[PDB]
Amino acid sequence: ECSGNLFTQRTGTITSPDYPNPYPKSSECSYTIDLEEGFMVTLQFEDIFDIEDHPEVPCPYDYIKIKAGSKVWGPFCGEKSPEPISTQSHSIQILFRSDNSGENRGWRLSYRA
Ligand SMILES: [Ca+2]
Repeated sequence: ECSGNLFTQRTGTITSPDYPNPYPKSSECSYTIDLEEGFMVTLQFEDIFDIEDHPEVPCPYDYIKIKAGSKVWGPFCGEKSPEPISTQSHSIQILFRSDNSGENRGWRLSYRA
């Protein structure tokens, strides 16, 4: 269970469950950053980024996705750390899902506004 996290503080670090040890199978995590309008969240991935991938199909197993307003970043998977995100928004949703197999260390991000 890792759904429904709500953060109203302007700074923080968020990680996949158990990071940097492997995240659970069948994860459905969600984290919402809810700040006053006018604040603009910037997000950066840190340290090891390792989400299961596939050689031909883009992120079919596990992935992180970020939404703010109408804008969507990702899904992201694999070993490459996504580029930093300037969301231009005060209300961000970070979603992570995993399937029922594999072994990958997950992700770490920090945010500021
Ligand atoms: Ca997996």
